[PDB]
Amino acid sequence: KFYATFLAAEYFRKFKKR
Amino acid sequence: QLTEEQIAEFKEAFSLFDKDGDGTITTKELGTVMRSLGQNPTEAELQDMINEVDADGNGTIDFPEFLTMMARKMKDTDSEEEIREAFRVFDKDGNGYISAAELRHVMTNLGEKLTDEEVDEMIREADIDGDGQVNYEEFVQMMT
Ligand SMILES: [Ca+2]
Ligand SMILES: [Ca+2]
Ligand SMILES: [Ca+2]
Ligand SMILES: [Ca+2]
Repeated sequence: KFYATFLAAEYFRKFKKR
Repeated sequence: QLTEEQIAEFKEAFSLFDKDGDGTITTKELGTVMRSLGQNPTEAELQDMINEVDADGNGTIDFPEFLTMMARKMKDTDSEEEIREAFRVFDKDGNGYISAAELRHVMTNLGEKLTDEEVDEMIREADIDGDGQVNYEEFVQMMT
């Protein structure tokens, strides 16, 4: 689940964006 | 190819598992994070997960090994298995819908404390049909 955890953080970053 | 920033994000991820910052992820540390993600892997399961990444077979994952694996999966933009895995991490009760509480739980684990409004906004951002939850179809679009 290493990459899945990275993706979860990706969901967040994109959110913090625009 | 990997950029300076990409490696930064991957180091963030690596640190989430390498709690003691000794440069290696052990099955013990992986178990701690997996249990924080709603899983309950057996030691055999954890060993298999470490093995897939532990290229030199010394029983643990170092940063170079972690980076190699993360860079490879990122290059497979055509793969959906990683997205399916992420969805399952969020969807703890397995009902096919990510609820506000389920999303908050994962974010809290990542060290991101969100207010109820921020959580609802995160849901809303992916919640195309507006039912208050994120299904798989909605999750994919959000991720892709
Ligand atoms: Ca460690
Ligand atoms: Ca190793
Ligand atoms: Ca659910
Ligand atoms: Ca929905």
